[PDB]
Amino acid sequence: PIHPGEILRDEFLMEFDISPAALARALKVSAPTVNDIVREQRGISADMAIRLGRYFDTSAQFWMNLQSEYSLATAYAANGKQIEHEIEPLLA
Amino acid sequence: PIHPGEILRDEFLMEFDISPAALARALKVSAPTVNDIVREQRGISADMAIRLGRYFDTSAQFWMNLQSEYSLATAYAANGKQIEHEIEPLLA
DNA sequence: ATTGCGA
DNA sequence: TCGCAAT
Repeated sequence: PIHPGEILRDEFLMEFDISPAALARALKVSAPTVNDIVREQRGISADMAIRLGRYFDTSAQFWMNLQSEYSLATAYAANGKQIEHEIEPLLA
Repeated sequence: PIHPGEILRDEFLMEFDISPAALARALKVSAPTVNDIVREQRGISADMAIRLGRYFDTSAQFWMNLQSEYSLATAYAANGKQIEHEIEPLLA
């Protein structure tokens, strides 16, 4: 599962030689907001998805999808088996 | 923009004649968790997406995508214009 | 209790 | 590291 911050850092920040601090100024958010994303310690909010799409000329939903897929896989790795053990599917 | 609780309510609960309280029991979550979703006052978490997919024999990512699309449109409706005013796209 | 956010 | 606000 790929944290969206890895794409942000590798596909955009490094590609265009833009620092997290420089990006935060262009996005009108605080430096720790971008830095925490790039360190893969914060997920991408809906607000951040719009800002990143707008600044980098990408789909906003592209960022939403990276996050939701990562969130789903991370939740599943943590609790998938327990959920499957306690919930019997309606087909039965 | 459709809150995922509307789909849950109309496509599943009413379709199978299952109450929010009965659904919460099958999902092993508290009744306000399901009720707040159906009243469109709470979004779908990654955990709930897994439980709903498991119980109703659907994709988990189906519920994740309903939520992410709703979250993005709601954020855009609130703040899209402000963001676009304050962020100049990197092109130029 | 956890997450996103700014200071 | 910390408090504030939303979830």
